[PDB]
Amino acid sequence: AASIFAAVPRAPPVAVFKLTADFREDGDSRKVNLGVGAYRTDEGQPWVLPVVRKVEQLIAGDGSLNHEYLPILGLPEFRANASRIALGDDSPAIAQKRVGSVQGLGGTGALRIGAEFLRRWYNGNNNTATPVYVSSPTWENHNSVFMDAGFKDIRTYRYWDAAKRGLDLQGLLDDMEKAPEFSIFILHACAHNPTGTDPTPDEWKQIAAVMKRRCLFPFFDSAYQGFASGSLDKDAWAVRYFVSEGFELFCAQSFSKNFGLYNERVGNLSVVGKDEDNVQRVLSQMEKIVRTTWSNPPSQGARIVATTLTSPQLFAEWKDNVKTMADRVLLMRSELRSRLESLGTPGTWNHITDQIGMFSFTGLNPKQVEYMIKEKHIYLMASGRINMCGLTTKNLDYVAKSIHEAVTKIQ
Amino acid sequence: AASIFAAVPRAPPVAVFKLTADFREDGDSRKVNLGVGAYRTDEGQPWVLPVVRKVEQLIAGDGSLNHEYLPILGLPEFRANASRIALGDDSPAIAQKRVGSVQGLGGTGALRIGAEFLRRWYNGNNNTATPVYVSSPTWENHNSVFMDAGFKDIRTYRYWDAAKRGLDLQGLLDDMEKAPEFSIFILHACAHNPTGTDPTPDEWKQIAAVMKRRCLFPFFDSAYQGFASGSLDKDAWAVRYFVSEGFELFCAQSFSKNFGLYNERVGNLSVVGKDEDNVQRVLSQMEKIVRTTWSNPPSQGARIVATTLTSPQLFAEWKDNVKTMADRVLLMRSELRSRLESLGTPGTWNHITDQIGMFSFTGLNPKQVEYMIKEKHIYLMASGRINMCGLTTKNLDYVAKSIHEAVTKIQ
Ligand SMILES: *Cc1c(COP(=O)(O)O)cnc(C)c1O
Ligand SMILES: *Cc1c(COP(=O)(O)O)cnc(C)c1O
Repeated sequence: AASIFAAVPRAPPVAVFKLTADFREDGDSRKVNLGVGAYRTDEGQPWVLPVVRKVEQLIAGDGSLNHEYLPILGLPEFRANASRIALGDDSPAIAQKRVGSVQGLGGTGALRIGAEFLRRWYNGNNNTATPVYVSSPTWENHNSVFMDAGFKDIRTYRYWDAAKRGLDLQGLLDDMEKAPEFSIFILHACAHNPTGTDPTPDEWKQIAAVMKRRCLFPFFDSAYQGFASGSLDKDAWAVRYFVSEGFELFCAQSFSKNFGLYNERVGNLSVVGKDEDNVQRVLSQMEKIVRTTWSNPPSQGARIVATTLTSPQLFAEWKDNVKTMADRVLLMRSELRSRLESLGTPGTWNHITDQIGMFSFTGLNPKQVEYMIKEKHIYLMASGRINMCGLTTKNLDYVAKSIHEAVTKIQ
Repeated sequence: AASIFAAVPRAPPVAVFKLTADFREDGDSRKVNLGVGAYRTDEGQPWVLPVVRKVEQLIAGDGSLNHEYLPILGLPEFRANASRIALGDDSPAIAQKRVGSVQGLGGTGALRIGAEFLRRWYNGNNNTATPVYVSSPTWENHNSVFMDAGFKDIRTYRYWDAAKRGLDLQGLLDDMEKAPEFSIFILHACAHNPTGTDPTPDEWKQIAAVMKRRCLFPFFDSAYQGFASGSLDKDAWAVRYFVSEGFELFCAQSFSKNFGLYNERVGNLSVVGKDEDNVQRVLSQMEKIVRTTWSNPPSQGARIVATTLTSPQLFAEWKDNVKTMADRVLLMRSELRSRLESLGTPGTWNHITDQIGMFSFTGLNPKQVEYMIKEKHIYLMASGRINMCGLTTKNLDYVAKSIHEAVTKIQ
């Protein structure tokens, strides 16, 4: 008769990916992709890390590997090593056998499993009322992941100060001071998406004081370790500080960007609990959650990461590759800002060099963004967020001039 | 003090996987792993298919490949081809452009995405009361996946007849007759897990007639296409019959077993709708579901499959590899019937031979199973379910004997 799907509404496509598709089909020779948060070389091309290519060849020559199911929680070598990189080899948590790790389908999969676990066993039993706090603004998928896992009350914490083009520390702390005890806070470890604005170590200490006092739960999202500053240790400062202060916490780690393994979906969920027994019990429940979601994780991506992290020579080469990407972005920040300034572009552009990681929050309004896209063929998010990795020595002038036109002629 | 996880109970581990862990840990030299549904050669080792081996080399040498994110719904070439394999090249549904595909994390991931979709948009909006029927017995994860998706009413339809050692057609039909309109039925496409007993085509026509009249929803679970008989076309008959009968349905395909790609998590969810518009709207919603689960799927496994399916030469080789596996199972069944029979062991064993796929529902009760596990050192499911691929020309009698004992001694 009528289709059983007759009343199913058409949902719009996920914005960031649609932006990419639009860009790919555009035939204008001046096109620039500043949308999705992916790394690009100075030639504007994707970059498979040299260390990755190397491990890929190793893997392919190893006739000893098979394709049998991995354990539900994931590849052991991968899990242990991933958590070690996030927390540091000398972590008190590792020494005390207080850390558990669950392999996830990229950083998103790790966040999802963590959300699912909390909804069922944290702050009660099947308590969907625990508030979940996200930054204002934050990566779109945070809200969605938490709502799909079952949470009903998602709130925001002050973060970006548009007027000042910086961190609204006072409002952030105020929102935390008034958050009900046990509330869940989604925190970006470093390289905030989409602002690029991070708290300084001194500000992080203020944040942790409130959270400890009010028993707020720190759920870190770490998708850019290394990418931010070129240093794995500096980039993990916040996470390690919380661990050292004695918090129990979760850390969703992605290897999509730091390893350039986007399409292999490699992530890890680190669980830091009070003791060994508690983490083991958490893990046992997470195994049940994974079982009904993806059953067990894929191996290719995890094996590349595990091989790299366990070999001293490969590990050193990976660190170099990561620093190459971070340095490139630094260069682009400096270069764009300079151009904008010399062009006499209205406003202040120091946020361009103050910001960290892949993104910069430009301040462009929606009509100004439309202009960039429709007229200049420069693809960026509606929020005015730009991916600095899309910038090259060859397209810098064009982009800086386009921004100048947008601020001046669209106003 | 007092961890936030203090009261989180220790969950029992996933049975099948636990069984493999124990096995590996066991020291007895008579060790037989008759648990997990994974193929093994006559030498009792995992088998990476030759075609997979070839494609893996092909991939590794292709320098044009990159690791940029795949579209949310999956690798286009994989999507198209996978559905083609399930429905047939000449499928009118494919010709009418009324088939949609979503790449999933193994067959489990495909089932999960389908379940999440149904719960939100089928038979009303967010109608968690729609009954979901699973066979008696079935693959344990069926219940778990649907419950996790939000469904509260999971029922069973009669299936196995312990007395006749076959399909209880009358009970099954009766269960369908009494099922409320619009109920969801989880159907095994072929090689029923765990009984190995499938309806014949005429029995399938009878099942379909009742489903059609009562508007029952067919949710096919296709994890063994090519294993029930060694022929991909034979094994897909029932799904294709339903399509030809005009049904709207879902088919969750797994490539874990037929490609031996267990650890690369390659699956596909095929959606068959009344027309293109309907399938397009369904897919738009599936995109949002995938976004919050794994974001986008991994590439390795899907690339292997797509490459295989798109090359006539590789495709023919794959078909040969699949037949090798099927034939080897037929041999073991043939044989078993022999040792048991010829060796004066009581009962009717034409079920071992009438049973199709990896599993045989033996008959061993819990204690015989325990007998078999603790003294003998033959690991198998608690149900009496044996994995034929565990048998070999050199472990044979030691296993038949064992069963002879359990049916003699310990019963
Ligand atoms: C990229 C990103 C993720 C998701 O990473 P995947 O590995 O692609 O799932 C999560 N959080 C933030 C802040 C990200 O930038
Ligand atoms: C193996 C299997 C699945 C799921 O397979 P994966 O690809 O491992 O997720 C689903 N259903 C049945 C009946 C199976 O045997």
